[PDB]
Amino acid sequence: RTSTAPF
Amino acid sequence: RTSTAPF
Amino acid sequence: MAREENVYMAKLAEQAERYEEMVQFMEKVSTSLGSEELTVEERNLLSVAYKNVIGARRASWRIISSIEQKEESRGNEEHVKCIKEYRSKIESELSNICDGILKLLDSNLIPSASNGDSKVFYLKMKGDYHRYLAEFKTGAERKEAAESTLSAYKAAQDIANTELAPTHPIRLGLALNFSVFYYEILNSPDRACNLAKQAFDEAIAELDTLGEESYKDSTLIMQLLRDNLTLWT
Amino acid sequence: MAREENVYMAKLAEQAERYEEMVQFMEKVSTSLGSEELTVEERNLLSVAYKNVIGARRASWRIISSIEQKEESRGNEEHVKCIKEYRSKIESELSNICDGILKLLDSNLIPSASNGDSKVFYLKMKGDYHRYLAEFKTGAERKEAAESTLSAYKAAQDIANTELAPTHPIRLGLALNFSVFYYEILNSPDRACNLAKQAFDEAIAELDTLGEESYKDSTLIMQLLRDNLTLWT
Repeated sequence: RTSTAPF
Repeated sequence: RTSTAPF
Repeated sequence: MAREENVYMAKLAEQAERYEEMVQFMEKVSTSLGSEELTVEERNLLSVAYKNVIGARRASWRIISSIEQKEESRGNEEHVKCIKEYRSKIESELSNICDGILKLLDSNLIPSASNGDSKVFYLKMKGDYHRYLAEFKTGAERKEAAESTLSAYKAAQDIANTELAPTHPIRLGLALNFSVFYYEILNSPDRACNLAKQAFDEAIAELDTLGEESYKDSTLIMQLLRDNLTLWT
Repeated sequence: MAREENVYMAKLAEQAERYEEMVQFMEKVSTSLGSEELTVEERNLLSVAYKNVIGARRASWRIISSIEQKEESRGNEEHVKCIKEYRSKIESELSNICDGILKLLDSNLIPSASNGDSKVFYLKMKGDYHRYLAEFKTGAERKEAAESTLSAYKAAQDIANTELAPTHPIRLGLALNFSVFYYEILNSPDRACNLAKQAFDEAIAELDTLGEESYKDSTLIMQLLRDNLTLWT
């Protein structure tokens, strides 16, 4: 899974 | 945590 | 027209975790029968649909009640006015979800059940939703919730203990929920412990005499009884 | 009247995991300003609200797309007619959620931002929601989504690289999302890798010169860059 920001 | 049935 | 399209849609709703919609789908299947009964596949989906819709509200109610207690105890009166208004919006949803599945059990799934397994399943499920009322209802409504749960669980147990083996996951599931009713709602730790142990021991007694996939089915519930037995002792 | 009651309600909505309602609460705060800007606390809540509302749909879209592929490839045409109708209902919700937060960024949060940090934050957030359009939109709408994401991320980067340190979680967060846009949507693995490495190395370079709680804040994002860098190589 790739991730992005929490905001 | 106490548990109950899945159905 | 066989709309078992409605069954397929519910299964996608489930995969998607859109449980309100899973409910609508399985409700359409239910309100579409004449003399016929939900299959096992179908009733399980309906029950899973409702357990997930009610479960999100029950989970929310628990966290809002904790925050309510933590705030009443710091004298933050203004927070408490807000938290309480929030708790009552969750209580309307709880109250409506329970009514929907109770109307459908009273009106339809219970009067029209045939086999034993079915009757126990639905009487069990009625007990389940009166129990959820009793987790948060207050006065007369709580007393009425608690009485309705005891009648339905008991009607389910008379039929279970005649017409089903001690290993039948539906019989175990009833015992597990009934044990919990006694501990959480009636505050009888003894009745709860005795009921769980009895249905466990009674299920071990007649255990290794069932097809390898039966064992899976009811070892699952039996582990749930043992988990609660541990927690309570 | 200070309704920072609306802020407290959003925080309860969050605790309760009722994210649509968290959105309404933080939207009421937003549409209530005259000349004032959302605080840091408030904009974060708004963004968390929307990330959770869109996130449930994106998660559902992904599982329904997988099931669609698995079924088209078994020639189950009847399943596929159903799955596709389901996918388009999720696409309406995706499409409406994105429009709501885009209208509020175009109409309000972007024109009225003052500091650098703010401007980057909101331009970043516009990029984010055009990106989510581009994950599922099809033709002209996808091309327009992809162009809008590139303009907003770039406008955010010009302001970030002047007016903010390489360690500022908002600058890292932009780099992380922009890197992902390049890999998932534009299909440039090189641009993505180079952008992530550059913002990581550039952040290590000037790292151990910030208060112990800053380090927490941006080590978090920097671990996200490293996680993606690993996955892609």
